[PDB]
Amino acid sequence: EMEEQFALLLETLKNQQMNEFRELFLALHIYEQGQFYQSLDEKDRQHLYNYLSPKELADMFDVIEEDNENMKDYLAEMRPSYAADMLAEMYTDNAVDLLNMLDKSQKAKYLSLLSSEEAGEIKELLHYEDETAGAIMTTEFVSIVANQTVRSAMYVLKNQADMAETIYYVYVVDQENHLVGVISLRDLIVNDDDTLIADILNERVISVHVGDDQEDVAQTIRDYDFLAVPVTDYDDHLLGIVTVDDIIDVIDDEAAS
Amino acid sequence: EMEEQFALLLETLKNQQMNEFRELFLALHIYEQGQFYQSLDEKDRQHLYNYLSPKELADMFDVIEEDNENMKDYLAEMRPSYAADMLAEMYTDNAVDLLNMLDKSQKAKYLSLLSSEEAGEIKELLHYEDETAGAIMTTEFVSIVANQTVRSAMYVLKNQADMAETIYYVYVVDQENHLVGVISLRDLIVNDDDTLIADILNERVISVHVGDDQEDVAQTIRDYDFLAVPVTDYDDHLLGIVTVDDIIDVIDDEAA
Ligand SMILES: [Mg+2]
Ligand SMILES: [Mg+2]
Ligand SMILES: [Mg+2]
Ligand SMILES: [Mg+2]
Ligand SMILES: [Mg+2]
Ligand SMILES: [Mg+2]
Ligand SMILES: [Mg+2]
Ligand SMILES: [Mg+2]
Ligand SMILES: [Mg+2]
Ligand SMILES: [Mg+2]
Repeated sequence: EMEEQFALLLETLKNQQMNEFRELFLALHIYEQGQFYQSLDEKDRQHLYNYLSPKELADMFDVIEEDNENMKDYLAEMRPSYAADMLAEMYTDNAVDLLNMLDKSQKAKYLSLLSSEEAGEIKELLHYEDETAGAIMTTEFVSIVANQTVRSAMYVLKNQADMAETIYYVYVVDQENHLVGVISLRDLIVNDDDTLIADILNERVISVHVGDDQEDVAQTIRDYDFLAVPVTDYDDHLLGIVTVDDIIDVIDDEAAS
Repeated sequence: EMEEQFALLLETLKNQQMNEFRELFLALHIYEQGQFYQSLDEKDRQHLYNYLSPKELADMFDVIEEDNENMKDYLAEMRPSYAADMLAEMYTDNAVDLLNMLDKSQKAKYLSLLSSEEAGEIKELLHYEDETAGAIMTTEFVSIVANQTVRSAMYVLKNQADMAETIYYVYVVDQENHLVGVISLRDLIVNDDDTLIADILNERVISVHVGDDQEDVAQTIRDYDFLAVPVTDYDDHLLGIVTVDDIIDVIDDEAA
């Protein structure tokens, strides 16, 4: 089981077998990657930073509990530049959370190490009040325009949607980024290449307001059985999405409360 | 906003304009369909049974919360054959849940009114002890074999879209139906149509056992952030899937 695999992994790590390590580590689901990593002593963590790129390390951090508390120093032991690149690769919702956990000093220092484009989304979402949709949503969603074909929509997905949180829902917006429709991937794939998105999209797209209370958001997810839900401002501008995996954590919090 | 839509609907009922009703009703998400239905009296409800086919009504009952002390009455007030056909169209996990909320007699009643095939999976999952994986899983999952092209896989996916519980995780089983791997529709979409499933499938497949406690299943879905999780027996035979939307109800239950 888990034990066996981790043991082999620890050995490739010590013997500094970079490629063997990478193959094994990267074969693990990001949650298992997190457990393995959270078991390592400070020495082995360092080696690990040498065999994984900031993007790869970010995939794992996305799921490590930011309240862990051993944060601060996980990031501290990292070369500031490396940490910053890693924060810039995590999903925005997770990045914002990490930052709000570090001491007020670290937060600005790491944030300072990022370019304008790298910190852009992180800076917007930091503004949202804790426990509101804006505070638990993320920016990596897929949006397209109506007067496009499925062939065209499907091209974005295949060659231009690697950064997206999820592609299982495709949101349709107009030029001003107004949310005007939605189409699930499962409805999309069964349509002809030439069909126009505008002809098969759903006009009754359900969304929440960026200032709504997480509990209300959770209720929407609970009622509609959605794996994600779009977030907008009063003007209906698509700002982000809240995913079911995070809502579960929210639900866990409300209960324990 | 929602109160208005419902008004235009209730109106098509008092007017008995089947076509107009169906176009407005079927435009709603099944949850809103459920609320509309649940706010009707005996007679508009009856009208609804006339304007909706069993599988259409099933699409809605799938999300109607059993334990609602009305199922007994909802099913009772509708034509036996109609109600039976509606059970056969609901997703298996939900059909089993509804049946177990009905009087031992009624359960037998509708059960007997179903063909061997219509009731197959229903009767299989009916024997699973309450609160175990088997008791909260469903059978409408998509499985494929490792030695085929992505194109072949996609072909199967499109055909299952309409019936499967979900097509976002595709399970790979062997000739004997042993769970050997898994691949997400997302990975399929970004791979070349020529690529062989066996070359891109994930070997480390996470699963749970039919007898596992729902709480443990809930924990697994919580940690791995899964939309669904496969269920097997001790011999690794893929028996079904437990989806995230249902695990949330489990979690609500486990809480207070
Ligand atoms: Mg977190
Ligand atoms: Mg947050
Ligand atoms: Mg639900
Ligand atoms: Mg959505
Ligand atoms: Mg998230
Ligand atoms: Mg139910
Ligand atoms: Mg229990
Ligand atoms: Mg059940
Ligand atoms: Mg989780
Ligand atoms: Mg279900």
